[PDB]
Amino acid sequence: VDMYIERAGDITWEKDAEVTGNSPRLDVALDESGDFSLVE
Amino acid sequence: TTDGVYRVMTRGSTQVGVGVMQEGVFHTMWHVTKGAALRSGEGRLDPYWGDVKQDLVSYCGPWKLDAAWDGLSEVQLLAVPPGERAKNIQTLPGIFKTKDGDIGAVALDYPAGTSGSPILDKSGRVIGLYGNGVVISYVSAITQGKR
Repeated sequence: VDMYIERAGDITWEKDAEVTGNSPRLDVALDESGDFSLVE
Repeated sequence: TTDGVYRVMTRGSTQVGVGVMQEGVFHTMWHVTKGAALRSGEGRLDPYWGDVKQDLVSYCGPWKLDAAWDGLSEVQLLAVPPGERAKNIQTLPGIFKTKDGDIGAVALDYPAGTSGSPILDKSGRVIGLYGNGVVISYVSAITQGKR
């Protein structure tokens, strides 16, 4: 399996970016496998 | 070797993720490459540091990205979706509250091949990578390593 990389752009902030998405506050746990899960 | 954001591809070709070149080091999420060597043109990039729990891996040298979300300001996901030009999506992060402290999180749901896309603060610094999270709709941690 040939895994390879290709450049896609500069890392820059863009003034005219679309804005979307909410800002939830979540209780989570992170296990040994790197998996986040919700906690109550 | 140029600084920037890169697609991670596999062979027809498929985009499996994204990563960040900075200071001669390539940064992506462990689950994107599982630590496999990467080709870059005629060159080869070998893994240097990786951690499954953080879900991060660096190639050619140690992890270089160290900026962190300030907890108040909007950020930008520099999403590089499969088949699409790199694009900036601005958002106010929420928070993952954990027993070991709080982590910024973005409630943005892009194709899986976008995993590894950088999240940026207002100065253009990479504050973490997109693509390890939970479902409530998907919410990604802002995953940052240690320099």
